[PDB]
Order: sequence, then C-alpha cells, then structure tokens
Amino acid sequence: LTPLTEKDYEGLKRVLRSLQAHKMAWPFLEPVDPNDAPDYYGVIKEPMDLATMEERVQRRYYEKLTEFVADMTKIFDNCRYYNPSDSPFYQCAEVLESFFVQKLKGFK
Ligand SMILES: CCCNc1cc(-c2ccc3c(ccn3CCCN(C)C)c2)nc(S(C)(=O)=O)n1
Repeated sequence: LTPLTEKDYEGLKRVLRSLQAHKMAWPFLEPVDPNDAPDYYGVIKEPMDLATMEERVQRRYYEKLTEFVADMTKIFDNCRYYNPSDSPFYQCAEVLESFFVQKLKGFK
C-alpha cells in the first residue's frame, strides 16, 4: 500500500512502544532464547520479535504499512503455531494481537 512518510514513521514508533509496554508483551520483546523454548528454531523458519521490529523501524526498513503489519503478524502466528492453544504464551498472543489491532486502527 501507500509509501510511508516521516509522519507515518512517528505513528509506527508510537504503536511499537505501546506494544512493548504492554503487560503481556514480555515473551515477544526479544528473540526467543533456545533455552526457553525447546526446538524453537527447528520449528519456526521465520522468527520475529519486537526488538527486531524496533531496529527495522529505526533503520526505515519498512516501505509500506503492509510490511510492518506482516512482521507483527509473524510474531503472533509463530507463537500460536509453536505453542498449544491452552498455553499461557498462546494467550499472550491472543491478548497482544487484539491490542495491536486496536492500535493499528487508530494509526492512520
Ligand atoms: C516450553 C515452551 C514455552 N514456549 C514459549 C516460551 C517463550 C519464552 C519463555 C521465557 C521467556 C521469554 C522471554 C523471556 N523469558 C524469560 C527469561 C528466559 N531466559 C533467561 C532468557 C519467552 N516464548 C514463547 S513465544 C515467543 O510466545 O512463542 N513460547
């Protein structure tokens, strides 16, 4: 979709910080440590996390909003694939994705 402006990027920074501050974002703040998730990097071919997204935002990696949404969705999709639906980690993805949607709709 449409090219991101500098003003758009300030809004993306705001959304990212909101996610990083959320009480249920802690499993997603940094790349998964293999010691905390057996076989994680054998299961998940395209890992993603909020620190990697922050680095990409600061580097102006994103050209369009779809690319930012895609990386954010990877975080949630990876979590729900790796973990069972009754896992607390799965629930964190449920809560934080709903929050992301609220914030993304606000973003314009
Ligand atoms: C047994 C299957 C568990 N599945 C998991 C586990 C984790 C996870 C666990 C601990 C964690 C973080 C983040 C910090 N800590 C604590 C510190 C740990 N060390 C010292 C760095 C994530 N994240 C997911 S995830 C990303 O939601 O898919 N799934």
